Amino acid sequence: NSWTKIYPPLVEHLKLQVRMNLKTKSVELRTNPKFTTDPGALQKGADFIKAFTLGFDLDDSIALLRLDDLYIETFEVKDVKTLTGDHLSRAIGRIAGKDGKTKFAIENATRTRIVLADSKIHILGGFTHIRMARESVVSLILGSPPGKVYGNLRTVASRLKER
Amino acid sequence: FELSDVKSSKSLAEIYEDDYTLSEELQKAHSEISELYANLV
Amino acid sequence: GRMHSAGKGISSSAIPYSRNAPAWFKLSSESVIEQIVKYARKGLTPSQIGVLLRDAHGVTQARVITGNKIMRILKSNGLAPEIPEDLYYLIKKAVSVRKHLERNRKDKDAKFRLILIESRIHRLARYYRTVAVLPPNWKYE
Amino acid sequence: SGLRSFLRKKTQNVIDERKLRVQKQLDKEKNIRKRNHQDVIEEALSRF
Amino acid sequence: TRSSVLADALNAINNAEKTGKRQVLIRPSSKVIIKFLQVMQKHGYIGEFEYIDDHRSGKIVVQLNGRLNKCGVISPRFNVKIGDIEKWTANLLPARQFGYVILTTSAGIMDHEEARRKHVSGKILGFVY
RNA sequence: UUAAUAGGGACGGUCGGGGGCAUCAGUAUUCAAUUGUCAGAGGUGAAAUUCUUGGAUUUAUUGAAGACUAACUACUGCGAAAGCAUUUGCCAAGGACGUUUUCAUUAAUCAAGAACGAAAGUUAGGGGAUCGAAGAUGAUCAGAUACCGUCGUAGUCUUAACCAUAAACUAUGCCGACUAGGGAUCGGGUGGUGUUUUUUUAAUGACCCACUCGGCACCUUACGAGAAAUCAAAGUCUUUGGGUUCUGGGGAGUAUGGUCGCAAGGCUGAAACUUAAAGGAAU
Repeated sequence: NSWTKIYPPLVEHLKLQVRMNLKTKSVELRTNPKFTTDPGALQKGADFIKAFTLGFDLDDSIALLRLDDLYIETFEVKDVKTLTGDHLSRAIGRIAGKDGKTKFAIENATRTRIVLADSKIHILGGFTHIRMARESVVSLILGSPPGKVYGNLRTVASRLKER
Repeated sequence: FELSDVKSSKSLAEIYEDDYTLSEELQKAHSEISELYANLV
Repeated sequence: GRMHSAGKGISSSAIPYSRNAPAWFKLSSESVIEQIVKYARKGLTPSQIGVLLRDAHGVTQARVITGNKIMRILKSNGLAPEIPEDLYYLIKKAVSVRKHLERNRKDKDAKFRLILIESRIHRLARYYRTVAVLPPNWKYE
Repeated sequence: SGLRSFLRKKTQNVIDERKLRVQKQLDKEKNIRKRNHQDVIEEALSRF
Repeated sequence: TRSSVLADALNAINNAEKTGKRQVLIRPSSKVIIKFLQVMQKHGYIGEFEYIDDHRSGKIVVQLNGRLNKCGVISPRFNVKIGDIEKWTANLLPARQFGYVILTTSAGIMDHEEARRKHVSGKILGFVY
């Protein structure tokens, strides 16, 4: 349903040859020698599709194409702490918070996007910014109460604006 | 300061766009307050 | 209703209401009795005997067809068991697990089922001693 | 509430996918009835 | 485990008249039960009731009209002399002439009025009111 | 005399991440051999101990050791509980289902006693890859990243005995009956049905619908109960009897000619001494 807004930027601005393979269920991308001009366009398109594949919103994914210094940071809760059963589920809930609020508080403060795909976390933004987000989420996994993290999020945000 | 706890309407390109391009809202608030006083005066 | 287990399963035989022989059954009672003799002489137990007759000879129940239960038919003509059939099979299951426990001494669970089964033997052995079916001096192993 | 609501939200979801899917199994069976209602070698190999 | 088939029967009757079923099923059946039911029917508390036999203890299906306020079994079945009966009618019934108290005597199971009339006594089974 | 919608035993095909003994696989970690190259590698918020031109790290071909079974993994399964996830075989055990096979009351509750009993811990052997109480050592700058880094003892594994404790939870004695609906799932069985299947080797499946038991549970409600949270039991028509074991008989403040304690001050030095240096305050 979103594809009507996916291929135009790839084909027009990046001058790339687009397709998706119904047989292999893959998005198919190529560089056109006679039209493509930017050598880095092809990897840029591939990175953008991955962001949508990981679960990020399309408009957020466009940022990968618009800007050149955006990276996606990925890790697992198991990497942080050994949580299983209800403890694991509660940790996921703590990250999201009521109505997904806590995720948005990190999101707005640290100036990134976070996709909470079950126990898999993906963070999109600038290299410093994603690290700033990554510190908040790891704290929540370990047992930090959210409203306490909300306080620290205000502090870092105050520093972001003044810089 | 209060940090928004809901999803941001603006996309990262948009806020990045905003950064590329003391407070106008603060001067707006002065304008009505002056307007209210002029009417009240 | 299981003791030594939490199961409440109710699967079981449902005796028909009518206590007369089936109309389609057209075999002499004496011929049935002789067949009972042959299987027991061969070494089959009364429970097994009833299965074969019901399966292959149309004998719904020994009692309904002949008017007498199988064992009394066996006891009438000189065939009787050493120990009651339920008690009998209980012992080998105790023997087999004990033989097992000899080779496998780490089988803590088998040690338990040995406790459960012997207690079942003790209760059942006590009952038959009361009824005098089993001699008073009898003890389990 | 809390964890219990999250488990509750998911079960009603699973019930929803089941409803959509049973309705569709009816839909083909409604499609099949309409269809039923309305080279030599290729014949030689038709069984395969 | 089962201790009083009669107790189970009366409990089932009470629950059925509780929730408004017009008919109620009882199992196992017994002579004490069935005679208690005949007494109830003679006092009229219960309508038609109907004995299943299955070559085993048996069952009963009982027609309810909703006029059973309460039926209970007093356990264990205390011995009761002729003089004591009034005391029992005082304890178990809402008022003196209100309801009945069921006694097994040498002449069988009957209500306390009939036992008084026949000058018989025995041990107690329960109450109905 | 029945063969209890009491119970026992049996037999038929199943079913289980139930148990033990062997057996097979699997990457991953560490270590070792060889192999190509060259300046860093590691680590944290910022760093330093540490390794490294005898070649570190990384690349690739292998081998050895000890643990452990990812993803599949589920409000799903088994076990009384604690707990139990690779293949194959042996060993015995078992729930449920089917049965027109068998005992005939053999049953419920309950002392002492007994079996086991997560993790940790003790004694004596083996093993010791990883992680790791303790101990040693680098750094001790900066508060979201504020306790990290390296070495690492006991332990983490196993054999034979001790220790018997967990939020070992329904934060909730047991046995029996009855008192609402609904559709999802697991195992068994019954009927129907047309798709996947398939053919005289044999052997037997999968899906759909309905029915029936037994299991983990779940949604909506209690003509009942509770003050309520809530409860298909924590329910049994006003106040009470189905059977049975164990246990039990104010909150929040104020005031104080009392009791008991704690406590004020005047620069320090500095007092029997109007006494130095050096500090404190002020500037």
